[PDB]
Amino acid sequence: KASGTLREYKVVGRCLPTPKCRTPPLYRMRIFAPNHVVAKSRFWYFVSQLKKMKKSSGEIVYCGQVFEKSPLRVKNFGIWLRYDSRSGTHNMYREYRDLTTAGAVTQCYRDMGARHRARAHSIQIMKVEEIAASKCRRPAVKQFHDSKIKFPLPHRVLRRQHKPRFTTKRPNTFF
Amino acid sequence: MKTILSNQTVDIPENVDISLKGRTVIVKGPRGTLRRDFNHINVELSLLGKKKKRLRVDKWWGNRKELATVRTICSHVQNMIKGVTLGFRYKMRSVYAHFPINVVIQENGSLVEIRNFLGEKYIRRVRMRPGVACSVSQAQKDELVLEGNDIELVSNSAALIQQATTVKNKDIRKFLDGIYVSEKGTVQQA
Amino acid sequence: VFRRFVEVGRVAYVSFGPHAGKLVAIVDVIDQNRALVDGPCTRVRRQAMPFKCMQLTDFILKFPHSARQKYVRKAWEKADINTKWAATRWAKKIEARERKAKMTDFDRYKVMKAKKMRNRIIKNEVKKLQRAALLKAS
Amino acid sequence: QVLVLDGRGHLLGRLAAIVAKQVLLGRKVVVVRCEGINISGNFYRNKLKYLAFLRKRMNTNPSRGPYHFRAPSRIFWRTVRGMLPHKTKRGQAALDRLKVFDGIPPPYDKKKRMVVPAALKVVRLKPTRKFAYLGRLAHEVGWKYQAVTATLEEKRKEKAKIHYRKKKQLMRLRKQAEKNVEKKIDRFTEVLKTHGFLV
RNA sequence: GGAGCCUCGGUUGGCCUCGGAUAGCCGGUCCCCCGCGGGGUCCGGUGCGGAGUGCCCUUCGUCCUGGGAAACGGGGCGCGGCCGGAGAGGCGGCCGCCCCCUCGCCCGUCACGCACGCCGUUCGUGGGGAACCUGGCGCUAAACCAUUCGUAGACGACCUGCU
RNA sequence: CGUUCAUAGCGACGUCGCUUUUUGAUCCUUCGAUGUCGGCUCUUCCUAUCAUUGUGAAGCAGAAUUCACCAAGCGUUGGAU
RNA sequence: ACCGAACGCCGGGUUAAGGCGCCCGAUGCCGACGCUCAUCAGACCCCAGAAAAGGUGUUGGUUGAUAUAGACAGCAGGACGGUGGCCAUGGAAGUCGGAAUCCGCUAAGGAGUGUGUAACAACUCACCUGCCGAAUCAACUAGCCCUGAAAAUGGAUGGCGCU
RNA sequence: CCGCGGCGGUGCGCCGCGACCGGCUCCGGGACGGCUGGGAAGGCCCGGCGGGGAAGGUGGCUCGGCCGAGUGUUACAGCCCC
Ligand SMILES: [Mg+2]
Ligand SMILES: [Mg+2]
Ligand SMILES: [Mg+2]
Ligand SMILES: [Mg+2]
Repeated sequence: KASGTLREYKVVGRCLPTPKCRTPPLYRMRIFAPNHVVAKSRFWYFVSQLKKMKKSSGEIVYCGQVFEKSPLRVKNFGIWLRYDSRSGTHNMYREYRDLTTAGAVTQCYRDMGARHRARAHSIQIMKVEEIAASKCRRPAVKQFHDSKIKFPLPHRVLRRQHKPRFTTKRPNTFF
Repeated sequence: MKTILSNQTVDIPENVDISLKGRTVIVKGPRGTLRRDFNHINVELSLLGKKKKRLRVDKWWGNRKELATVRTICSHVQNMIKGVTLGFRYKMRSVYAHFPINVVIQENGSLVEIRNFLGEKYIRRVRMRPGVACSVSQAQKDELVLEGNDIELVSNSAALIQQATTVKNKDIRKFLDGIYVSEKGTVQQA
Repeated sequence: VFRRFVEVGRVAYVSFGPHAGKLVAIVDVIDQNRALVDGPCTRVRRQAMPFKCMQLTDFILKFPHSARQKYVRKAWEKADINTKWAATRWAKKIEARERKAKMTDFDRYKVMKAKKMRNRIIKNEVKKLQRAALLKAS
Repeated sequence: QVLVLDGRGHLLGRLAAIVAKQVLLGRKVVVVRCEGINISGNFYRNKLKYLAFLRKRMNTNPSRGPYHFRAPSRIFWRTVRGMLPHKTKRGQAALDRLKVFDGIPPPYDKKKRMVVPAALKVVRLKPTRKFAYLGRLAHEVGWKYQAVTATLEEKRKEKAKIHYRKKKQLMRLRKQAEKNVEKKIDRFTEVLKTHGFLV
């Protein structure tokens, strides 16, 4: 895999039926992926690690997007992981604070890139769970649990640095 | 990570007056003024209260090393206040096994000659950091007193005369000679 | 020595982005560098918007930290923010900067003529004031 | 037609970049008060980095060698010339448009002198980072004329104070004169605020 | 003042505070200190900067006459005095006297090859350099060679002497 | 081991390195020829520091001394075979 | 000799691989999220350079703990008796070593962490209080940074430079 | 010779235009299908039914002029949220 911004996909699939299994059991997976074509690949990869079930043995029954039913809320996601190291694999549990499960998943991947130089193919998302204000462990997130939350905007470095490339005025960063 | 706000108070007492021009605390009171510029520390020195009763030092969005100044500024401001109110008096005894360490201030508390250390012909003339003044003690025998308002300037000037008296090429476990700083104090307690 | 603060219910002018030139009252801060924002009256949807873009005003209307659009709308219309904004120097000097930009090449000429004259009537008056200040000094 | 940039508070190689490209487009550029220019990263760091550059020299005949200028003007001009094609004619032609100065002398002391914000320390460094002043760096590396440049520049700033003061006085007269006059200029000034000035 | 090769770029100006950035800018001081200014406090204003380079200045057809608003401003490479400027000054400013004009803003009122749809127009410009015709006031050589010297010298170079 | 005490100074059993002032491997370059060893003279460079500067260490009391740092500024000699 | 792509002579368009401070065509995006400061920073297949082992530098994880039954650090108080306990005498009454390794008083102290003794003594190191007053500590792990890291003409992320 | 009538090919040199076709490269408009017969939202509100942050509340303390601001506790709804 790679990225861009992920979505959620509900893939479901079954080992396709034989004489010896006339109505095989469907399976479902929260895939997070930049598009349905890869979602489905990703689905298989996971299924096969779990069940004896390869793409050629099976079919994907229903792959489709899953939209955030609470977009305009802001939520704290816990999110459990299983990345790889330059050494051996680890598990983690990180927390993000976002408007959409996708958003938080993407916002995870990026972080893992930064904090651990973990590429996507290295990473497995095992669950993403919206959470209460409480239950949140990470004080990164918990500093945004406040009702009278206030902060200034301090050394507010200018952009538009080349609009006026040259000029009279030295700028001003206090706002 | 970044921390949305840390901050701290300093109770300035009624004896003192403090101002602040921007980020440059100025402290005056009994013994005189003591300024200190904190351009280099990136904080919001809110002086607040009627009767101007406390200084308060914000720090928004600090990462670990940024936050750690917050206190240190505050601490430097107490010590400013302290010197204005009380003063600093760094006592330093002379310690020698044989050659007594003959000290003699000169200009006022500025110069400090230090003859017959280890029997050395060389006399260690030691100026002070200006604002400080050494003197010799009465009552206690082998003993200086470095009075001054600015802690930094005092302590530095102490060290100077601590360091002047070192031994070269010998075993300092054995050769325990010199002036060393016995006690850090004030000019008047209250 | 700060004055404008990212609060719940602080009004923000949006410097740039899609909704530039529009006001918007922060509902709620999601993140270190991203706020969940609203502009009920101003024609801006409940949406996340980063701080990067939203330079922020002296106004702060008062509703609860996670409002439901109706209620921040009510807050807005009560305080008459949209009037108050428009009588601010800021929003006036936006309009000013809009109106110079709109200027037709005919208007441009008109203006040019006007200022040509309007500067002359000052420059003489300045001359006089200088001449009179020299007489006082003598 | 001429760019005069106050070198002060820029980042050495940042401003150089802009200047280079300008100079190659045929803009006659003058930088000025270079010794104000400040290089990112802490001092000791950069002094060491200049001291490498002084270590460089042709063994057999140093006299031929990389010509380590010590003057902070030259030092800037060297780093522009590193961002030009200076062996060619067009690169040398460009470099003859750049004019640099140790402090700021008579033709440009009385000129509105620009700033490039993209080169500006207060914009490009984080405020928790160290940086050399070039002035210092030159100084310790062999530049003579620091004090002389400084002490001429005090005399420049004193003279400028006076100019500014007198400007302020004329501005105050204008403001007063408009208030004296307003009623006889009303039906101009009005039109300048219907077409977007004055407000 | 007249022609006449050549070299080219250009095709309104901006005549200046210092600087700060977890801050600034301007006022006015009722009040206090210093040398009309400087410093201070206090208060009043601005501050996504309008006392803004997102800016400011300047106008871009010519003339006529015959009203208004604005009005003593402009000129004659007009002419004499007093200044400031040394970082590579190279530029201003302010004061006397002579003559001439009615310029900016609105309008009336006509006319100016209107060259008949069509390109390098429009300026800095009396530009930089070279050769040629006019007036006024000034000027009146050193260098090299040869000769000499020996503080010098392979040769040149150098150091000296000669109504 | 070091009276004692693993680490002042050492360091087995093991292990990881750097270096090209050793020698090997190798055979790319040169056999229409790159003068084949030393010494002499002269310059310069390196540091992996013997000495000298300034320093930390000791089983440094002084004296002598090892161990380590900054350090290549300046030295590093005359002779018998 | 890699990666892209394989050639008649050209106009327009588009691409690959690689790029886009400037050298140098293109980021002069108000590009997004982190991490990171190096007195030897780093900076892109083949490739032209480093390891084991360390680091309260910082940033993440993992697992345990602690704890208003009153902590954690910081200072203050005690650290005993059965007991020269057994083996070892060369002396080990806790203390060159080794098998042991329990009870009493307990608030609580190990048949004892060290320091020191020929051997003791003496000193030192739990459990609890007072001031104190809410959170605090350990072991792992992995990202960037650092230590580990020495060569000879002056020198090479291609250069300038870049935080 | 004047007709530059009709046709055919041409222009001395420099240029400009126009409409048509080929190819590109962009721009501005509108109309539709599908989906969890899209998700959220908006707007009118009514009836209930609980749960939580934390409130026109109260309370200890602090800071300003009974009122305003800042912390703290139990927590109904006379701020909202679910
Ligand atoms: Mg032993
Ligand atoms: Mg040869
Ligand atoms: Mg070394
Ligand atoms: Mg010794």
